[PDB]
Amino acid sequence: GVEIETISPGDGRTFPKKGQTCVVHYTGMLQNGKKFDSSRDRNKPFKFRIGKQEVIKGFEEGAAQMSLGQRAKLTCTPDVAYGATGHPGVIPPNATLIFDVELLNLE
Ligand SMILES: CO[C@H]1C[C@@H]2CC[C@@H](C)[C@@](O)(O2)C(=O)C(=O)N2CCCC[C@H]2C(=O)O[C@H]([C@H](C)C[C@@H]2CC[C@@H](O)[C@H](OC)C2)CC(=O)[C@H](C)/C=C(\C)[C@@H](O)[C@@H](OC)C(=O)[C@H](C)C[C@H](C)/C=C/C=C/C=C/1C
Repeated sequence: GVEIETISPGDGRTFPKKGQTCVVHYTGMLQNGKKFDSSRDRNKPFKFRIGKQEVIKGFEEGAAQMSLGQRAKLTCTPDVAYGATGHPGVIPPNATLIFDVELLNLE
């Protein structure tokens, strides 16, 4: 599943609600591998709708349990990421992914 290790605490009370749009900054990295993406490196926050299955389960489940302003390291096992299939040319099969995520705003 997804494990959370807080980097910076949030307000501890404002969590993503159904339908809301999460505004996040993230950096993705293969466990014991290379970084493959960074919204911070291109200075451009990433947005996605909660509960609309727009992003892998682990990323959404991680964000869903974070409060406004919180930043955390998410460790996602393959079953809540890209599984046995992986992501063509970027994420190999059975890859555990590490995501440094910061919940910047809720829209
Ligand atoms: C160049 O950058 C890519 C993102 C890259 C691709 C490669 C991966 C390593 C990665 O580097 O992101 C990455 O770090 C990553 O794994 N991410 C992105 C951050 C959130 C977590 C994860 C993810 O779920 O990606 C996503 C993963 C790859 C695919 C999804 C996984 C969950 C599953 O339920 C979905 O349906 C099967 C598909 C990519 C996204 O976050 C983008 C935003 C979303 C989608 C494509 C789908 O939700 C789609 O559904 C039709 C939509 O509703 C969108 C809005 C429609 C419009 C036209 C498409 C825009 C495409 C934008 C693509 C972007 C910015």
